[PDB]
Amino acid sequence: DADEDKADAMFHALSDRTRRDILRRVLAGEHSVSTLAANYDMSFAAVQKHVAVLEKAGLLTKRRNGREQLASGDVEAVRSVGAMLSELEQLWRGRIARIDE
Repeated sequence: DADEDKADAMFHALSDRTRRDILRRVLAGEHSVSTLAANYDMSFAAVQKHVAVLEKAGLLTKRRNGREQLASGDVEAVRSVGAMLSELEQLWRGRIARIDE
């Protein structure tokens, strides 16, 4: 709601190198657990934990069973956080500033 702490469930979930990769690639078409395990050389079960915590953080959720999928509505942040990192991004970037060598 507005006292919520799922906001950090997201940013902690995102705070393992591979939970990401997993996400970036389910975002990008894979629904296989086996393919993603085999493209990181890890046990099925291992990624079905990473996936698991990415599910319970509301980033992902199995609807009609067994290949999955992403979740429901409260969220954002995402919100802010989008514009948060776009401020970081844009200003970051704009200090491109170089004058004369």
